[PDB]
Amino acid sequence: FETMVANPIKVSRLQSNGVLTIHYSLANF
Amino acid sequence: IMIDAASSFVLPISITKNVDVLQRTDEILWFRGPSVIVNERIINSGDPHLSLPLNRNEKESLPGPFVLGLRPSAKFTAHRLSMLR
Amino acid sequence: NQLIPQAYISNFHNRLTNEDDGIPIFTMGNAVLPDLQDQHHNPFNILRYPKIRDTFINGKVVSPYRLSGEAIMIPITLDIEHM
Repeated sequence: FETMVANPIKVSRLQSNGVLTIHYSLANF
Repeated sequence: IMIDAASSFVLPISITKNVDVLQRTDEILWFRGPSVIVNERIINSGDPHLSLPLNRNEKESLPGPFVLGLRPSAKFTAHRLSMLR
Repeated sequence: NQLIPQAYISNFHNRLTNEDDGIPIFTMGNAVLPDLQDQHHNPFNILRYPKIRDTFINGKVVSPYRLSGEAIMIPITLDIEHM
């Protein structure tokens, strides 16, 4: 069990701040 | 002095059988240091137990930590629940 | 942004050769068009009507063509086979 290097969770600062939640603005066919 | 270290880790083995009480990601989150338990958030800033006036070896076993934490009295809470409806 | 341009679609010849629309020019809810039903101000809702994504998918872009005391009316017939 002592040979089980763990996985870092990286935050990536621009993802942490202001990410919103393109065809659904109908101007582009 | 850096800021953007990871400081949380996840082990690959899914041990999610007896773990519904811990903090899950949605696995188990494993941090790089322990937690910090804080008794009461609000300091009671007067109270000569803490203020220490300069006038006049003694011990005192106070009931709980709730003396030092600004709790409201129950008559106001009943008055406000009467004002509720 | 997010506004449709006012022109540039002239899907008329495909409805001439649709074979469902009864146009005699060529040979070779439950409504169909939302002219009585609001769509709550999303244009994307008009893509649920089956004759209207027909005019966005099969459409093209057109360029605009640019240009006596008693009338005598004469009827003119036109009958030409072509390909």
